[PDB]
Amino acid sequence: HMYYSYGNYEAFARPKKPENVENKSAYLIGSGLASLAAACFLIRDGQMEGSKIHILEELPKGYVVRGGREMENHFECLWDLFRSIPSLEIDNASVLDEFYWLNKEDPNYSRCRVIEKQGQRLVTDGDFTLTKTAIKEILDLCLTNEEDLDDVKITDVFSDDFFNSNFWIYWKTMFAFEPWHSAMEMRRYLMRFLHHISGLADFSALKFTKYNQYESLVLPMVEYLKSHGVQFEYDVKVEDIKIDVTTSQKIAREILIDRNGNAESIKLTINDLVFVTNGSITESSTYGDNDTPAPPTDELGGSWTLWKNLARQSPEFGNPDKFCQNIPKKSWFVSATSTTNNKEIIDTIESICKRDPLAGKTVTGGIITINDSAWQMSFTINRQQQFKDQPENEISTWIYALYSDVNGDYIKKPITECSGNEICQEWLYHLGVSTDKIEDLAKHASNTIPVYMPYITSYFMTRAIGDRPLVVPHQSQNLAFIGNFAETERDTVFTTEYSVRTAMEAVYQLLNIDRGIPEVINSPFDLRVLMDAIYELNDHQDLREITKDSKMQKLALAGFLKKIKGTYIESLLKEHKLL
Amino acid sequence: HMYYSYGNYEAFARPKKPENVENKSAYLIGSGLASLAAACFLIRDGQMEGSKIHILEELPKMPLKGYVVRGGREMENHFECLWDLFRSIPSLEIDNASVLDEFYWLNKEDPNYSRCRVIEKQGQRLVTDGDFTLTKTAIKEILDLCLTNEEDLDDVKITDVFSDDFFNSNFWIYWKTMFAFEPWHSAMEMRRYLMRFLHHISGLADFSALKFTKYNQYESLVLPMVEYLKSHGVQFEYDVKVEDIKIDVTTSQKIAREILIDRNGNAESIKLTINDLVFVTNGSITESSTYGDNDTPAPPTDELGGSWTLWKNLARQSPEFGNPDKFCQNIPKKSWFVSATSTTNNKEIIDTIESICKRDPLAGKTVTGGIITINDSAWQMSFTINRQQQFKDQPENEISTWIYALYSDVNGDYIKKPITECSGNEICQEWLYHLGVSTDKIEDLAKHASNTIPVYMPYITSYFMTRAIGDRPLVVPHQSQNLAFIGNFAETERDTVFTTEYSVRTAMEAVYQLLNIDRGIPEVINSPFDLRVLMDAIYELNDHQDLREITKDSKMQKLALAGFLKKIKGTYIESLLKEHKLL
Repeated sequence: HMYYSYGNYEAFARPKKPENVENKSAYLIGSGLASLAAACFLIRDGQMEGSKIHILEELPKGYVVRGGREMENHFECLWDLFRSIPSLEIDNASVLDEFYWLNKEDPNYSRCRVIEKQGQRLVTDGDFTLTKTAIKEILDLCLTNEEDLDDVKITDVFSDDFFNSNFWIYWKTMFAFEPWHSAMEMRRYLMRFLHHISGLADFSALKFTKYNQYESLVLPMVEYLKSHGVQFEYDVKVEDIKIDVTTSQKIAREILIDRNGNAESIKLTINDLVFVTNGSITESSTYGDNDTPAPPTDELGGSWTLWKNLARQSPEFGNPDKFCQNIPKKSWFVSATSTTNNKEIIDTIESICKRDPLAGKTVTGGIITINDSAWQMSFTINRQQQFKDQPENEISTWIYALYSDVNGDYIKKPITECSGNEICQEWLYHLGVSTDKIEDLAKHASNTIPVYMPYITSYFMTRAIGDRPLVVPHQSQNLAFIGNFAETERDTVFTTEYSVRTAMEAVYQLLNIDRGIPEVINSPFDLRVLMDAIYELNDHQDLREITKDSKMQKLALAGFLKKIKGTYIESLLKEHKLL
Repeated sequence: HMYYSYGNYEAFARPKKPENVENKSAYLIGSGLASLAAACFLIRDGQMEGSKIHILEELPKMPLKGYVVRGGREMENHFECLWDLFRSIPSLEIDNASVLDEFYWLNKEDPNYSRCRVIEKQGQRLVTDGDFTLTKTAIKEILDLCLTNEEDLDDVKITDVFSDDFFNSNFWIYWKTMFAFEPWHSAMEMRRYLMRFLHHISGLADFSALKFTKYNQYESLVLPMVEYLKSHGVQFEYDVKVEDIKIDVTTSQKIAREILIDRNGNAESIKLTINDLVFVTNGSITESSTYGDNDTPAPPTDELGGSWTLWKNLARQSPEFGNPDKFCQNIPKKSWFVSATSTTNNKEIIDTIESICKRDPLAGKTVTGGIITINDSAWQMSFTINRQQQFKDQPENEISTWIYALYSDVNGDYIKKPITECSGNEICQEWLYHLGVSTDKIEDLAKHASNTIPVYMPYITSYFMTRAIGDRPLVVPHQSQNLAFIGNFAETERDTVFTTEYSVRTAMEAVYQLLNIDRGIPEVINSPFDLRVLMDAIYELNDHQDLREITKDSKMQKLALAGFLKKIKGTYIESLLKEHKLL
């Protein structure tokens, strides 16, 4: 009911109005990115009436920032969407226009990626330091079929050399991978972003919106949806969806909801579509303050309860317990936003990242990782300020720790027992600030808000094929699953692109929209990209240097070079620095 | 002064208004596709004032004896620059839709494909129609041509890189006729063609990758562009023959200073500053065209018109401006020269065509789906019938058939004369003979039941003449400040000439470079670098054979296959090879 494409013909073409869409409706369970994106596609490409689009939201109608909102040029579906969303900052421009010009005048890249020993730059910062053994494990994982990686951990496919490389430092912190996480997803990430392998260590491929995601992405979409008459319904808690799973069809029949404290039922026909964002990484989040830890919690909220209630109606609707249960207590739980106008802290950051944090341009250019921190802590300062109404002499630093059950190096407690100022203290210690100044700087010169998120690592938990429902399950007539717990080929979860892709594929499949959906970018199949990957993974070495200490490889290269000597193949390899 | 890109990010992004463009002007020499495309990019992306854009057209503000259709207007999905342009051009046929939208929907409603590609023996279908019949020697020659650096193919002919097996294959029949390649043409250009369209190799034999506009190109492409340009105030100036352009070539600059013209018979001069851009469509394949009618041949000619004279005048001002003589001189007399448009409402002719192409030519949908090649015709003649009618003023009971012949100095099989000596009706007679029409009816059906207009084009094969690097000027020559060359005689990497995409690409690259527009230009599609496309090509070129079938008759290959298959026996590589039918 859909097909994949690439290139400008399908990118620029508009689909015909889908058949019978005038008699159809749509219900979106949640107000997250994927739901908003699906509503936008329903308006723009489905041409469905806005009065027939119902966004069900459970909520009624210091600074806290969120990390992991990096973008790249090849977010193919996301840019298809946001070229149609008007900017709220520039007249007669799209969100993509604003994003595109901004990252041209202020291109992102890091001048200091890893620090250690209380503020010193890692001496090999920039290099991957992968042994030939570690490189082979990388390629061996990529050559493994995804079907053979059910429930396989990252530690099952990599050994000591890899986990000691600089590559693993960059990789695990920029993507928030834990050693026990899905090797299947690790493999997807390896192939998905291969075209940016030369920009991995210095973050030169990253692109950021001007403000936080809510200001720069959500609010423009909401304004677009509101200007098209989309129904935003609040105080709606979806408890279950009655689905008929027969030998021939899957049909959602009823949405069982609590609407403002009253038990209600939404009757559905085959023409009423339901889009379920199954699972949530932010559900059950708790907050502390400068003097209070964010209270740890294991509670299952509405999103996880609903997926469980859908999963007991068919195994084709996924297995939520693989993602929300048995999360190791070492996993990342706590993040913190530290806000300050203190010049000593701001100057300390400038001395490390080499940029004025208050200038309004790129600062750290992405996370700085403290390699020898017991918490495995990283921090980033985006373009300041990240909030429109924040004072111009303030910065807000985002901090997160990959290990939650280890005592800190300065605050000798696990991060889950730490207040905002205590997290700030441990961070300032690793910045190199004097231990006689750190306590007062955190307590009285800064405000740090910690957040405890039980499911923040849930996207990456070890999974088997079938644990995630297909975007449109087999024989589903009016039910779709979207978001980063839905299943689609090749693309990587924990990205905003995945939310937009699944939203797009859901709308196109359910309405049978006659336009191609852009395939995940073809970089793993591009010889030019694979050539660059070989060059970068070996830390800028020729094919001669790569094979110099291997008999079988040096022999095979010799016969290869003799065949390609006069040819376009050699010119290509030379152009990509492999010869 | 430009960069290449791919993907939706740069496709959907708009460039900032270029600096100081409000103080700049533009002159475009010609009214062909490239000139209009460059004017459209100047409006849309350069944001140059339309009143400051001047299109200089030589002819005053089609032969009256009959309809004339042009060939070589096939399109494909990966005309990346052309679709970038025409998504911005409003359709003249459909409200609230671009030229792309109309094109996109039409070719989905009525997808092009051929049900009869090659005929012989006066209307019988070729038995092996569909297969390439390429031997291992021929396939290896194709690969070895592609593995040859373009820098090593200066003036190399197609006959220099291929031997008997290839020229005896069905592949060469399909290839030489669909693209109008002659044996003495540029092997460098054939190499570009092989890699440029590799993603469509499975559709080469049945034309299933071709896409066509609803009407002839003037109606479907030119008029929508003209309406777009005129709605923005672009000046269309006629009766303007450009004789020369004075260019100051210095150590650090090349600046056009003066356009020497003949405006309505009066010698005139357009003074240029560095802020006045000049776009030259150097050379022309249609220049000096002559026309016959049903009773008169199109008179042969060797005359150079204004286009080739202008390029020659520019070429002697700098060696970086190309060598026009490589394309407009020494054209073999066997080369394709004559095309003919045969129009009829005769049921007998139309029924005969339907019996060959399997479709009703008057239904309004695809008819032949591309050219039908008459393989055993002495003229090496092909003909096509697009969706009918191709003209908005044409009667609904009429069809217009496009006919062309690759060999111009060989006696026909029924009209025993070279095509250059044949009137319109005589070309029609030879064509009707090869359709299987009874010889007792051919004369009456061609002379009285049909109207055929022959055209003689001395330079119709000029794009493909053997060339060396430097024969074509760069789109923007080194240090050129206000001068650009566009069209299918300008130089840009990888892309293939004799395509409408090449005209739009050069126009885009000229405007973007001269104005320093800060947006990516889509690279030529990356199919020769795509492992999935290369796997499909191996399968298709070997006529749908496994790697095991391909290597069964070999020792140095069956051995390597065994060792290769053992190393990949559980891996993602084997899955990919099975997915693309190589295993």
